[PDB]
Amino acid sequence: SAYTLPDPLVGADGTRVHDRATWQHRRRPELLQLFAREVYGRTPLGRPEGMVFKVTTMEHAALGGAATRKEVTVRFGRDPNAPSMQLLLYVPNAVIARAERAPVFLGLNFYGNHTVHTDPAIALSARWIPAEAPNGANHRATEAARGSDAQKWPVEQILARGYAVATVYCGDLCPDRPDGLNASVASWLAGDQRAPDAWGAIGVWAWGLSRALDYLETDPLVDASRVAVHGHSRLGKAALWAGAQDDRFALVISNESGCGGAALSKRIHGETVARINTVFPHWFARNFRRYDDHEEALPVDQHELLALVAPRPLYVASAEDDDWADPRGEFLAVKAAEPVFRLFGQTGPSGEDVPRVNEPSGGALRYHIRPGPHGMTAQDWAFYLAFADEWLKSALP
Ligand SMILES: [Au+]
Ligand SMILES: [Au+]
Ligand SMILES: [Ca+2]
Ligand SMILES: [Mg+2]
Ligand SMILES: [Mg+2]
Repeated sequence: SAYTLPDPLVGADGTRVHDRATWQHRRRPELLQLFAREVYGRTPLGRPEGMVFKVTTMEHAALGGAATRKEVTVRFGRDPNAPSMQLLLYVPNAVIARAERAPVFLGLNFYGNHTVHTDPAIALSARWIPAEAPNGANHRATEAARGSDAQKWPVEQILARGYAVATVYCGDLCPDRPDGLNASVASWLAGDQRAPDAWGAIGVWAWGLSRALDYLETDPLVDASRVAVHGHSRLGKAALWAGAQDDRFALVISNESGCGGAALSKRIHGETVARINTVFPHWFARNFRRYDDHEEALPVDQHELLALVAPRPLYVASAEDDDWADPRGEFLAVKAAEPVFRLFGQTGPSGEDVPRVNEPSGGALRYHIRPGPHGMTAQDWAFYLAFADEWLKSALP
């Protein structure tokens, strides 16, 4: 292909990065600043002062006794009028009963907390939902929407394997529509047009994931040092940017995150910078639009975003028929990030070409491609659970 990638291990001034300390204290900040200014926009603050956590419901015998279910309003200021998000948490009762804290999978959902499981006790979101959401009515959730996205969320299996499940609807943070930033937590945090380097939806979604982690640190049922942050597609772009910016996340999973997630942009294949910015002008910074039809001018590529997770375990995965996300570009980004993981003594996929379907490859830096179209399937999750068992931080040292 007709591109050349910037080297993560060459600093902005030309000096080679030879050691883990130089990586962590000099090169990581350089790369975080480039992604903030040129791609996602600047995250203007981390935890806001005055965050308030309210447990609104608590069920100790959910899912027929298998789980404790908690709903938590995370309000971003002390005034009752301040914006908030609604977190849903299922915790495996087997782990609670042993008086042990559970590790956690955390990720955003597309259409509302009530869509991840049929469970009729989940609060029905009252927020705007996209027309694509199954069983909506005038952009609001209906009772028939309950469990409408459960295929992406094997809650019972995740719990049986010893992990809690935490989720938040992405639209609590920024509604996924081209004008959504004006009704987002970003609008709350003197003029009206956002600045060239202002964050978009991906940055806002990623920030919400870190705010969910702030909540998890206070919950006695879970171990917030053992959180795997995950996402599918656009929500996987957010998971990657969250895990790169916030090194408290212990493990990061990108399920088919594609353009502006794991796929190289300088490889012109499937979705391009111009296409993503034209269709989704709210997702990235306005500055990213400088690279429409000009990916050769990008000063970073997505292999460097993957490298910002090192040395923490990172899983990138693709679907065989998902040409728009550019599976080969996702794999080649993993290979181009591998030298940074190797600096930290980790290993990535063995081969130099895309592995065969359903044969994951790599150590703490892992890749698989599964048959079929864009989505997030039981096979994806089976592989993610094996990876978390092996590579997620232990309850011990
Ligand atoms: Au992109
Ligand atoms: Au692209
Ligand atoms: Ca592409
Ligand atoms: Mg029940
Ligand atoms: Mg700690």
